[PDB]
Amino acid sequence: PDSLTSQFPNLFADEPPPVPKILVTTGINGTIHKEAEEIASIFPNATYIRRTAHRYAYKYSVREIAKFAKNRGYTALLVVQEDQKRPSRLVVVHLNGEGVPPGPTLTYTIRN
Amino acid sequence: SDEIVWQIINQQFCAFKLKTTKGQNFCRNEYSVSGLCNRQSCPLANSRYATVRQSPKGTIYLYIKTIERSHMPSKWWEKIKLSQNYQKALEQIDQRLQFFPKFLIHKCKQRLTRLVQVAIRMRRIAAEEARLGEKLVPKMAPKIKKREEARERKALAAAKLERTIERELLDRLRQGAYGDQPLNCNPQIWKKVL
Amino acid sequence: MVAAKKHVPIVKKRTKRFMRHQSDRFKCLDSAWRKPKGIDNRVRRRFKGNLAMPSIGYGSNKKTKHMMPSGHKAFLVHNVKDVELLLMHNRTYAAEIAHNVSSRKRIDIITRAKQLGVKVTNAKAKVTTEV
Amino acid sequence: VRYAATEIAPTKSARARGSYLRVSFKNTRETAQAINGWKLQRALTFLQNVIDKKEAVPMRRYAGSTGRTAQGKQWGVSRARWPVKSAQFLIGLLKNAEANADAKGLDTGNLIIKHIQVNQAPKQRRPYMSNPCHIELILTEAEETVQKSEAVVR
Amino acid sequence: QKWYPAEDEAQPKKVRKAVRPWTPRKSLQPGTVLILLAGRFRGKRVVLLKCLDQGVLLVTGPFKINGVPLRRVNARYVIATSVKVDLTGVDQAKIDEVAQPKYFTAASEEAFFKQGEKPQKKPVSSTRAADQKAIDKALIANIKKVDMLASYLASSFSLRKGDKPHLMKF
RNA sequence: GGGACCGAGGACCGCGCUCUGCAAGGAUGCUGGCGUAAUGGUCACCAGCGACCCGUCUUGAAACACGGACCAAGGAGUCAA
RNA sequence: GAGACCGAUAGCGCACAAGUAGAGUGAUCGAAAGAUGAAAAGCACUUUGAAAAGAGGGUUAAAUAGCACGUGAAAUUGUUGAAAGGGAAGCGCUUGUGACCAGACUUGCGCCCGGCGGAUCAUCCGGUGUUCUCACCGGUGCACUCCGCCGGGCUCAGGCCAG
Ligand SMILES: [Zn+2]
Repeated sequence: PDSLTSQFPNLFADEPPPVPKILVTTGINGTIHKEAEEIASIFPNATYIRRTAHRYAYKYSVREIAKFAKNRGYTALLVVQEDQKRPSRLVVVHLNGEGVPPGPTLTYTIRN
Repeated sequence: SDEIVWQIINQQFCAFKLKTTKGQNFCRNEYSVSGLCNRQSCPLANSRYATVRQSPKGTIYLYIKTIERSHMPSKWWEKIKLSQNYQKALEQIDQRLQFFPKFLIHKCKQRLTRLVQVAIRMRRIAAEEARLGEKLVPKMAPKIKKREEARERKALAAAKLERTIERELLDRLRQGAYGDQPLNCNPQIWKKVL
Repeated sequence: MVAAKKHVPIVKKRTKRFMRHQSDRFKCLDSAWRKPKGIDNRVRRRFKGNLAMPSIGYGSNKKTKHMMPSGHKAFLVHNVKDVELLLMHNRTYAAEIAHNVSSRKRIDIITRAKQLGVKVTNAKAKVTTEV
Repeated sequence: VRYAATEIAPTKSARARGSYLRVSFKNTRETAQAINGWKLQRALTFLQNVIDKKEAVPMRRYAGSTGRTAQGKQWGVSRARWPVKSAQFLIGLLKNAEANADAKGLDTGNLIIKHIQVNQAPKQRRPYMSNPCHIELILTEAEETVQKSEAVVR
Repeated sequence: QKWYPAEDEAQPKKVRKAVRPWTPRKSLQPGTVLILLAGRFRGKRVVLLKCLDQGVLLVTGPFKINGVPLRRVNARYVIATSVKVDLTGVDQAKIDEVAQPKYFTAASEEAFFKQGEKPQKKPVSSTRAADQKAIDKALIANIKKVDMLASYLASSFSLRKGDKPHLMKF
C-alpha cells in the first residue's frame, strides 16, 4: 500500500527497532493498577508507572509523558483508561526514535 | 406598595421562586444579588435595588433600579461599568450606593468579590485543561451499546477462535515457518510430517 | 482551599432505619415505618428488647440538618441555569445532577460547576474522558 | 474490582434445550441431579439402565417412600424408584447435544455434563393439574493442560 | 487582606487561653537515666540532657554505649530511674544548639519516573555525627567512673514473672 | 497530686483580678499521621446480653374466643336537601 | 358536538367470537379474553429427530421483541458460588471475621522582579443608542495608570484523626 507508506513512514519502514521498550500508565488518578500491570505483562519489555503519585499530586499529561519516555528510550506509550473501575479504553502511542516526531496514536475500546 | 407586592410574592406565588427541601428558598431572577427569596434581596419587592452582573465580554456592571422610573420596565436599570482594579471597584459601590440600605451595599461588594475570583478560577482551569488536552465526552448511547453487545456476540461465534488458532499454528508447521529442528515441537512428531 | 465552610461536627443520633414491626417475617408488609396500634402490642407499650419508635428526640442538630458528610447541602440541578444560582453559595451547597438529564447537558453542567467552584455529587455518570 | 468466572468458550461447548416437555418436574429434577457432573458415556449407560429397570434413581429432595432396594447402597439414599419417561426425555436431550458437539467438531469421547438445569413449564389448563418442565444442558470437553517451558535467564 | 469577605463566615471570638511554661515532674533532672517505653528504641536506657518545651525531652544514648542518638522524646512515654549521672564537662553551648526546634525538623523527568519507587535510606549528616561525638566525649568518660553503669546503659529493660510495676521502685 | 468524660458559642460590648495582661460572659498551642486506602455501607456467619404472635374482642387471666397458607391488584364515614 | 369522567380486576355484562361460549325441563342465569415490529422483513438454508422441541445460520436499530410475542413486579422454582446448621435458627443492642462495593480538602489565593499584549489609560479622533449621563463599537498610541499572559523569587491559608 503506497498511500499507507507515505502517510505513515515510521510504522511501514524497512527495519523496526530490535527490542521495543514499552511504557504502560493508567488514567489520571486511576485505580486500575492490577489491570494495567497485567496488560504490561502482555507485551514483553514493558514497565508500569502510575500516572499520579498521590491524589493531590501533579497532573502529568499524555503529551508530557510521551516526551519524557522518548528521552529515556522507550518505543511506545500505552495508557489504559478506566470506567467503573474497569479498563475501557486503550490508547497506543508510538514514540519512535531519533528525530522523527511521536507518531500515530491509536485509541481502542476494551469491552469484555 | 412594596409591602403589598411582598405579600403576594412571598405567600401566594412568584415565578422566580425555587423551593428546596433543604430549608432555604432560592430566587431565579437574574437581577438578584443573592439567589435567595428573602425580603431584603427581592428585585421585585424592593423598588430601589442594586445588583452586579457580568457581560460575556468580561465587563462587570453595576445595575441600579430607582422607584421614579418603575412604571417603565424597559428603562428600569441603569448600567454602570466597574473598574478592573479591585479596590477602586469597591470604592465605586461605596460612592454610588451611597445612602442605600447596608444589605444592598454589602451584597454588591460580595457579588463583586465572587465574580472576580471566578474569572481567575476560569483562567486557571482553562490553562490546565489546555495542558492536559483531555475533554469530557458523552459515553455510548443505550441503543448503540445494545448494538455492539449483540454484534460482538455474533462475531465471537463466527470467529471460532480456538479452532482458528489451531488451524493457523498447524499451517506454519507444515509450511516450514518454524525452521529445521524446531524448539516448538517434539522430534517424533516432525517425522510424521514428512 | 476549596472545601465546605467551617461547620460544627455532624452527629447522627441513630444511623439505622426504623423498621416496621414484623416486616422481616411477612413479605406483604414493606419495611416502611407504620406505628403499631394494638393495645397488647409489645412494640407499642415499649418493652425492652423490642424495636424503638421514632420520636422528636432523635432530631438532628438544626445547624447540621440536611448536610452531606462533606458539609454541603444537596441541590438538584436540571440545567446550566440552576448551577449559576449557586454562584454565591458554592461553600454551602453541592450540585446534584437530576437523573433525567441527558449526556451532553451534564457536561455543560459539570463544566459550569468547575468554573464556579461548586461540588458535583454525580460527575461521572454518563460521561467519560477522551485524550 | 471483582471479576466473575468467565464462561468456557462456546467452540469448546455444546448446548441443548428442551421446552414444554410433558414430563413430571419433580421426577426429572431428581433424575438430572443423579447424572450431574458425569461423563457422557457414563450417563447414557445409566439412563438406559433406568429404562431397563436395572439401576434405580435415588430420591433426595422430592423424596417419596416407595422402594428400599440394595441399589441405593451406591448412593447412600434409602429411597429409590425408576423414572422411565424422565430417563427417555433426558436421553434424547443428551443425544441431541452429542450431535451438536459433532457438528461443531468436538471430541465425542470426552464430554462431561457441567450444566444441567430443570425449570417449570406452564401448567396444562384442563381440578387436576399437570406439571411439565423445561430442561437445558451444556456439555464441554475436559480441561486440557499443557506443559510449561523452562524459564530462560537473561 | 485582599478580598472582601465573600460569605457570612463569622470570625472566631477572642479565646482566653494564654500559653504558660510546662512544669516537669521533680524526678526529671539533667543527667537522669531514663527508660524508653515506646517507639523504635523501646526498653532502652538513655540519659537525659535538657527538658524542652511542651513535654518534649532532649535525650542521648550515648551512641557508643547503646545506640540511641541525640533525639527527642515525650515525658509521658518515658520512666525516670533513680540513678543520676554527672554532666561535668558537657558543653552546655552545644546542648543549647541541639535543643533548637529547627534542628531535628530539617515536575520533571526524575519526578515522574520515581512514582511508586521506595525511597532510599539517606545516611547521617556530617554535623549530626560531629555534634553527637562532641556531646558524648565528656559523657561516657563520666560513665566509666561509676561502676557497672556502662553495662546498665547498654542493657534493655524488660519485665519478668512476678515483676509488678506498681510495686517496683525505679 | 493522680485519673475519667466533655470543648456547647463564634468581631468587640459585662462583672472583675494577682492590671505592660489574666485561669475574668464556653479550647487553644505545638508535633505527627492520612489516598495500591483514611473512613464508611450492604450481605453472610460466630459471639455476650435482652425479647420472642399479630388484629379483634372479653377477662382478676390471656394460657379465652374469632381471623390468619403466600403474593399481586381491588376494597369501606360518601353525595344531595 | 362535548367532558376537571373511567382506562382492560376499571369503564355498560360485552374495547375482542358478547347476550357469544357454557348451564338449566323451563322461566332464566351468563363469563373469560386488548398491546410483535416503523415495515412481516413472521427465521431462507444446513444438521439433530416424531416435537407446541434443539444446535448452527439469517431478518431487524433490537429477536433476553419469534404470532408462548411492549415493559415484564411479587409469591413460587431450578442451576452456579459463599457461609452456616442437627428439633437449631428469625427480632433488639454491641463488636469481630469474611465477601462485595464506595473512595476523604472540589485541594488555592496573595505580594516582588523582567518581558509581551490589551484597556475602563490619553483632558486623542469619529460614530451609535440612551433613562441625557451613562453605555457600546471603529481607528490611533504606550508619557502615566490598571488589567491579563509568560519566566523567575517569596510568603500565607488549607479538610480529618491522634499524642
Ligand atoms: Zn421572591
